[PDB]
Amino acid sequence: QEWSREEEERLQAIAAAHGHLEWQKIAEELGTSRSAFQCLQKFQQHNKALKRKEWTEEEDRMLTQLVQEMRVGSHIPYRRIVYYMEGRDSMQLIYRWT
DNA sequence: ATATGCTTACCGTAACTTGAAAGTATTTCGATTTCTTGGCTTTATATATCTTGTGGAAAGGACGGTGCTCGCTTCGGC
Repeated sequence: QEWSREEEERLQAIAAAHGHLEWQKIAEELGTSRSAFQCLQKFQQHNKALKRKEWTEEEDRMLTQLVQEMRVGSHIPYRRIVYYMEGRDSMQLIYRWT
């Protein structure tokens, strides 16, 4: 069975109280009868730390270097930017050249 | 001399969009299975008759260390 949007709060609370070291004990103390890998995916999907914030200037240098080094025609491989630049997903990163 | 007036660069998530990797049903090629006939094995006295294959004969060609001292021959003597 899927979640009911009521266990992620206690999950992140226990993860912050323990230090995000061992997710197995966290899942066992949470009492969901599910594997740690099955709940960690939804935890990271509901987490906000995976995203980014207002754009700086020093990262523009790296983006321009990566473009001038591995861009082809009118297509830009933003997946390479996701691989190199941490924090940027594939959805909202394309705006960096839109 | 400055705040709200409207105007627009842009960093908040979202879905219907183009096409390559990955799971799914389907008929076709080929390999497998199952039928068919028919001889294998016993017997029966019959017995035909003509050839086959043999066999003990005839008869052949085929290959089956070192003195040591009698005596044998050949010249060879005067």
